[PDB]
Amino acid sequence: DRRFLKLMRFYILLTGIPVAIGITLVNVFIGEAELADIPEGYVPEHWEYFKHPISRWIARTFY
Amino acid sequence: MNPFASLTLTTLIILTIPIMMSNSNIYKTNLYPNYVKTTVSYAFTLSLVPLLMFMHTGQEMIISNWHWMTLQTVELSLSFKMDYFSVMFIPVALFVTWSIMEFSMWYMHSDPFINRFFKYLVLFLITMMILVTANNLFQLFIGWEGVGIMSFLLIGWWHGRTDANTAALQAILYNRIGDIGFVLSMAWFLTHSNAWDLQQIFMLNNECPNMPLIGLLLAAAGKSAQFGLHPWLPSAMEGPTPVSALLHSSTMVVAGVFLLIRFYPLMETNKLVQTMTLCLGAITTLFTALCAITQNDIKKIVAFSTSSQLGLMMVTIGINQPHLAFLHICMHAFFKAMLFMCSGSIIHSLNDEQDIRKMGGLYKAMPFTTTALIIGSLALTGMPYLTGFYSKDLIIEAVNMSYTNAWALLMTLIATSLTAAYSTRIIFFAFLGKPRFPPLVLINENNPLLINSIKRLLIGSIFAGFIISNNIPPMTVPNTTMPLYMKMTALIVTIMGFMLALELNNTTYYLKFKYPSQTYKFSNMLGYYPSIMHRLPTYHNLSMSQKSASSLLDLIWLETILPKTTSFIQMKMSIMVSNQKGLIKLYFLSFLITIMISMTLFNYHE
Amino acid sequence: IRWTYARSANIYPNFRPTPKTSLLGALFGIGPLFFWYYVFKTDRDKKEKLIQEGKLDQTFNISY
Amino acid sequence: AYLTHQQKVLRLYKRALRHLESWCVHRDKYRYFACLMRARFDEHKNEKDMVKATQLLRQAEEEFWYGQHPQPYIFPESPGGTSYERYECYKVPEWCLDDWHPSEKAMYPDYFAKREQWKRLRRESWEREVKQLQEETPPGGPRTEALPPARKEGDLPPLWWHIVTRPRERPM
Amino acid sequence: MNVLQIVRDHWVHILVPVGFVFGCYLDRRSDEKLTAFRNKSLLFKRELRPNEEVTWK
Amino acid sequence: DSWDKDVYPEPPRRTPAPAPQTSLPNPVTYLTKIFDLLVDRPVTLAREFIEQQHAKNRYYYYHREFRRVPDITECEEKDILCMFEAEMQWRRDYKVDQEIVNIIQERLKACQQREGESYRQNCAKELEQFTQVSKAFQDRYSDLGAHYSARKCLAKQKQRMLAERKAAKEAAA
Amino acid sequence: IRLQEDPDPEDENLYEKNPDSHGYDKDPIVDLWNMRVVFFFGFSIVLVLGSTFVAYLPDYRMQEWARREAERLVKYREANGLPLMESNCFDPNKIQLPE
Amino acid sequence: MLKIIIPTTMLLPMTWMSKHNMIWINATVHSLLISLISLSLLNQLGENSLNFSLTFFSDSLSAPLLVLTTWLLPLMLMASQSHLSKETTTRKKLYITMLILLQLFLIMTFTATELILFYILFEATLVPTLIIITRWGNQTERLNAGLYFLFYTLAGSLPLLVALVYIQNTTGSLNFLIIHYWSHPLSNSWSNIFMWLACIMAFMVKMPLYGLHLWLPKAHVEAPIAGSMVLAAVLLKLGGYGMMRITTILNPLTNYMAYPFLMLSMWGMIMTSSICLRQTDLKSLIAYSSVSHMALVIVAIMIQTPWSFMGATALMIAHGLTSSMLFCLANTNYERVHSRTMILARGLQTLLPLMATWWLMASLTNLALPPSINLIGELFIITASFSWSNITIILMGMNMMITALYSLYMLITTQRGKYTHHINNIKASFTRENALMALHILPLLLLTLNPKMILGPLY
Amino acid sequence: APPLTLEAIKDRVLYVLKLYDKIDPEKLSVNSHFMKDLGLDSLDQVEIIMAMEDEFGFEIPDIDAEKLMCPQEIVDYIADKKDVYE
Ligand SMILES: CCCCCCCCCCCCCCCCCC(=O)O[C@@H](COC(=O)CCCCCCCCCCCCCCC)COP(=O)(O)OC[C@H](O)CO
Repeated sequence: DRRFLKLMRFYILLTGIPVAIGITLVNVFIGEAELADIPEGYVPEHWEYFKHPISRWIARTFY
Repeated sequence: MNPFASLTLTTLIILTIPIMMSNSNIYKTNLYPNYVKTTVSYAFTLSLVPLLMFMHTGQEMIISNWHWMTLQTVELSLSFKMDYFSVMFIPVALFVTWSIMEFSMWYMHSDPFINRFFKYLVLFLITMMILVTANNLFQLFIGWEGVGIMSFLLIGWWHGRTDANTAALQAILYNRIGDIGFVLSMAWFLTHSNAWDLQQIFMLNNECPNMPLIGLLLAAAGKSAQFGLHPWLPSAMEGPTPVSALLHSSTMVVAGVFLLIRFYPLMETNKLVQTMTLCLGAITTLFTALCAITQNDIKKIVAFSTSSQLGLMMVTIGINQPHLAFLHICMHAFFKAMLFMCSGSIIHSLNDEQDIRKMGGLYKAMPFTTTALIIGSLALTGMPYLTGFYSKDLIIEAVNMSYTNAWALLMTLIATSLTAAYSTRIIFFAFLGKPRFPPLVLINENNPLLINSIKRLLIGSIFAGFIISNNIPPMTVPNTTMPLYMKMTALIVTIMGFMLALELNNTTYYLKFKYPSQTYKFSNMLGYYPSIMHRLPTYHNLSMSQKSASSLLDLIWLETILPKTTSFIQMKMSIMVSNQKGLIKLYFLSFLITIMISMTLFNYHE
Repeated sequence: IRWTYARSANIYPNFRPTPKTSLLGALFGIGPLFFWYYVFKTDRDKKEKLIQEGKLDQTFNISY
Repeated sequence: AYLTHQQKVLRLYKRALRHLESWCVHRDKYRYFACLMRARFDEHKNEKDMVKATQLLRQAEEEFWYGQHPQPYIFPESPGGTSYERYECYKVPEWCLDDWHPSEKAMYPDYFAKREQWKRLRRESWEREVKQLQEETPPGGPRTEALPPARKEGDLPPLWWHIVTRPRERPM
Repeated sequence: MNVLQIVRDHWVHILVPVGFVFGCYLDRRSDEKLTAFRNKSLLFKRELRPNEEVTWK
Repeated sequence: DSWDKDVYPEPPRRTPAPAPQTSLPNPVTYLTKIFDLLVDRPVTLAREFIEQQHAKNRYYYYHREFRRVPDITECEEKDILCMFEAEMQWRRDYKVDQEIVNIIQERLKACQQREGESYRQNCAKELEQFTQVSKAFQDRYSDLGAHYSARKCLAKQKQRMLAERKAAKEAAA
Repeated sequence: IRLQEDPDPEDENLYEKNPDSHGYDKDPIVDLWNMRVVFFFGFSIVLVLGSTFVAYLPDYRMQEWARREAERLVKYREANGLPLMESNCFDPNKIQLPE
Repeated sequence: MLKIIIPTTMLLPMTWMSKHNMIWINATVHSLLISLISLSLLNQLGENSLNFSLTFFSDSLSAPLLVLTTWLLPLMLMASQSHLSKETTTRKKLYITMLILLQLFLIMTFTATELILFYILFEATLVPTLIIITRWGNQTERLNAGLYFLFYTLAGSLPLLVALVYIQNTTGSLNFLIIHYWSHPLSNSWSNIFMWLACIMAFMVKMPLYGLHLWLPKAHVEAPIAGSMVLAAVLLKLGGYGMMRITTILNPLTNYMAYPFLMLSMWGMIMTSSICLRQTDLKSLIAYSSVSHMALVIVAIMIQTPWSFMGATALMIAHGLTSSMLFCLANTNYERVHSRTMILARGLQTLLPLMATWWLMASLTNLALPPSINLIGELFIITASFSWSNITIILMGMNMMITALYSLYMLITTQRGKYTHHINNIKASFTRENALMALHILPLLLLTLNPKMILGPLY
Repeated sequence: APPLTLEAIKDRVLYVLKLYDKIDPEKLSVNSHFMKDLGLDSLDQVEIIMAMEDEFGFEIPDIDAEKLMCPQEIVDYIADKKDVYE
């Protein structure tokens, strides 16, 4: 019973913390986007229309 | 930017840290109970400050935060509303449970799963603090169900005991029927007023809440254990003594009346529902007290005293005095928690025996526990200028000074006179008199944890009302000019309540025989409610479930209507279409029939 | 094992369409279903009349 | 088996006085009223009319079933007592120890060593146990559920394990 | 160790990834057959960018 | 703040001047001063790091502006080529109209708590604003059905002036 | 003898041979590897990593986008004294009412 | 899709052409990988359903169900590699073939663009399931269960085939897009009533309303654990997906014809939930519990309200994880005790303390406590139905009370109480059984943070 | 609570049997059946273990109580029930 709980807690953290520090890092390295009107004669990128940089990256990837 | 914004949430988030550490298992498997006690004690210290700017500044705020989900025109989001009721109820809840946590490491100094017990208490604790701090009805439903299920585990803590599960089942049962009114009030507000935030419901002037308020009343009735939906609370004793000391004193059963306090501004508009509160409140006081004074168990008497108080509590709502109801909530916390505090101390010391017939003589033997019991019992009656008189006596004076429904006024009066009766029964068969317990006496109370826990509650239950009543901003017009007899009646009714009770109690001291009384037979059997309404309806519903519902309908007819009839129809005729005798004479004769009939009457020829 | 079989399997082979089971089947069967049909339709018809004539008030009811 | 005249009245005595305690309380009363009931119990002690003795038992229980206290007093460690099955939550059966992990078993080597002595004893004693029963069982199966003792020498009593190795009432 | 042996044991692990690699190929090929009114809808009508030749592909 | 003040109009906040009478100091004031340079100042310092780091390399985003197209009132029947654009525009306006009620509801709740127990009298214009919004919403989409569509709005609406003109001709008589 | 069938087989205990067994197979080395793959690709890649993925999709249903147009629409309508949300979505000028 | 389908079918040779004992390892690893791909498809555009090709398209209703099926697929392999460990490789590999062949059919069923294409695989799930119940099922009644399960849904599904082809001859194409864009008022006439009956009864057999539910206690109980999950976690919701979709050309008629099934379902939930209180088999208890919660979804659709569908999809998927998990719970003790009678294995919390926990949130989730999706599903339907008629809360509200009574009854009778003395073949829970349950409970709580992904297309 | 060891038990037993005014203290014997050696009534014998029951704060089942007759076996019965092993 303890070993299984130890296995989950240790291993689920194995990817937990690197993503957790990653989410904070992007929030404290490049920051969040801010509102801006549509510039003249510029087509906005499909992924550019989103606030969170990870969200923008997710839009740049598969979607 | 005031601390009233961030701190009032900090005193909520810090309640969750001990829960998380248990998952990490870094939680101190040696001194976890002290970890919980100190954390709750700390949160009480944090819970102090929001009170101060409530008295000084008088500010009331509402917190809206992370948006769960946006539902068309319903923005269901996490929300915390710091109202006078919420901000006042936080410190008293933590202070009471911090004292209870102090008691637990004394009473539970031997339970092997003690760490699990403290884990449940915090989970219960955090569950109510969001129940009392809610702004949207759905989050108010978050804690409402959470406290019930948490109470289920806590009552069934001694899960080996069969009757503990049955009482645990009873608690979740009556809660569910009470819950039906909550979900009914849930849909009505969403359909008509188109929200669950308390701001919109009050804003949209739902002055015809006839059905929602009836559901709201039903929700309170199940949780606060009023007549009809109550015997779970008297039977919620299989759980350990600290459990009933925390949950079923003023920190689980109170939830029902506190719900009505939240919805007070629209409750006063309707008159039928509030009158029904006088009906339910008045009868609850008596039938609990009537079945209380004839109980030979200290824990049963104490729990019955609670249900009478909340029975008295909803009476205060019915006269459009909801703030005074909340005053009664805080004051009742200090008394009844110590009442269960005292019982837990004597029970454990006297070889975990609760039958009130086996105490006596502990007055000189147990001075401190005796002093606290005198403190609590006298507060319960309403000793002037004590924490009891600051709420109960004011309530009775306000009760008669209104358009009270005649019988409700009389019913509370006799109940409050009956309030002292079981209190005397406690002090009489307990310390006062000649002892009756087994010979080996191990009466010990000198444990520092037990002494400090009771003393902490003791000091509170003398100056609690003074501090609260003086510091609270006046939110209710008082009544100043009373005819003397009914302004004094609250004091006097307990004076006879003392007077006859001691007379009939010392009547047992008389050497002559005591005849069995049929009224006593009715009273001592909890008014026959469990013996009737718990084995008659359960049998009928469950016997219907198997004999007819699960047997006659499911696999006696439903499997017979469609499946077996079709199978039998195919069965019967497949015999008839597969039992040819192989005679070519019969075969070709049938050919003659078909060729004759086909060329004929069916008009295939044209 | 005998009890579990008796409460689950033996029930139908031992079944007999006596009028006692027949009437009790309809009484606990079609009976309640039609009874709920009557009350629900009666109220439903009562509601829709007031809605159509404009008697019922739902001015704040939007999220149906 | 059945309950003869003396057992029925003795049970009636035992249960009535316990009920009388819940009624009378205040020990001074208890001893006085016990003496009264005992006195009026003494007067009829021979009454060789067994029919009359049963007749005197009729209103005896009827009086009990009318005058019994609705909440009879029971010491907590009793059926219906407040401390009933309280510690049944913790009496884990002994056979569960066999599934302990070897590293976990290493924490208590001497006790596990003692478990081996008891285990090998129950393995040896089992054969003699069944032999005694079959060579002593009366015709037509066991008439009485009572088990026999270890009539031979150096022999364990029949069906000795579970009663002897039962979990203690206070395992904590 | 023993590349041939691990291939004999664990070579099957590639079929699903290449199937996914296959999977993306149709979605970037079947779309061409469904082009039709690409850059024809009124709502998303945008002027031809100066190096771009078509919209979404 | 970043959000527009006109969209969420917060009436001016009138604050009393602390003028105590008793000589003993206010525990509120002293504790808040302790709360000031224990939590707020470290929070302000930490945020300034974040804001200065965010402003060091700023990246922008805009808001998509879907150009309006002919709706289902001009799209000829059995022309799903134009119905799809018309249907999508109506569903897009559906969500926008849902947000309009969301905005008005938030203003309604905001005034209710802001005025405390003076809620009923101070902000009654908010209630009549929300009442008119919901009433028009009831004339609109409400009761379309689970599978709501721009066609169903046309049917529900067109049914309404049918009654309205029927009412109008009767009133004129 | 009715017939020649083996009796009921004994329910084997995976712990009896190797107490360190993870309840995944008979062979110890694959049990550890089965335990690795079920966890690693069960929680980290899908549960943990997927949760961050699913938590961080772009605007779902153009939700905040829908809110944004309301503000300017709100500011437009009340400033010029026109009811902030018209009763009929489809403009009656466009449609024709028969008879 | 031509994106998740190929990896699923390419997994079929992968199970066949693999090492002897590595079949479970390889199948489990890549099945989870398939799910990870499916997690992406969850995001949906506001109004237009996500269209991939002419044959396949996914809306915001298929996607929440689609990820569940893919995420389910590893769980049966985990839950079934215990009792089948004593079986030949060929039959072992064949079992993996049956499951993934089943999961392939659901993947192309939920995403089908054409109703006829939807029907073809909607029924095609019958064949691999019937193999699973009959072949590897461990009981005698499984033969009768297979016939009951097959004929019930097939006899209902045949009118759907006749109904669907009739729509083809009348309204041209039948894909889920043009049907919703070219909707016409179904004129109230006796023929259209029978058209309505055909277009609905097929799906309503799948999610068993009261009366047409006798195949659940037969199929689910006798089926193996891997089969037991799918017959209660996806195929019950298969009727749901069809019911949402097909209720697009039947809505001048649903209002008038909802009454007979609505009263049957509304009374059924009180009826079915009552069956639980006096049950004997744990597996039947869960199966009958599935009838009541699903019968709530029957009401959820037939009211046809934006809230009603909104709580419908939330309830079905929350139902799937919960009931599948409870079916694992029944399997764990059943393998260790070799009987399904509840009272036989009393007092199991003291022996297995983690299984006590895993059962605790299992029964708690079936309680539909807030904020667990079971609550956010049931509570949503309560409000929508209450607006439909006020007396609905009298029935469905009481159902929640009855739901609590048996849901704790199974927890109390088995886990709580004194342990059973004669049973001595109970071993410490394998890390597989515990890990299998964690992958059931954590996802359920994880979605609780964001119901936007679970609220369906009407969101 | 201190362990209720055997000698402490038997000290409590013969202390309350010698308490019985009908049982003379000087003739106390731990192994002496209450009738054939001492002389009493079974009506009195049942009263004895009721006194025992309150002495040790628990219930002696009547089926076992009737078999319980000797002061030493009195100590023996209470010892096993309270799992006293010394
Ligand atoms: C096991 C029994 C069945 C279980 C429950 C299934 C649902 C009950 C209803 C079953 C209906 C089956 C046939 C429906 C196919 C589609 C019909 C349709 O779309 O509607 C037509 C409805 O028309 C019908 O007549 C359909 C069939 C009605 C019922 C008669 C046959 C079905 C009942 C008996 C067979 C099934 C029972 C089992 C028998 C062993 C419209 O055509 P129309 O008649 O308007 O044609 C144009 C013009 O008017 C000329 O006809």
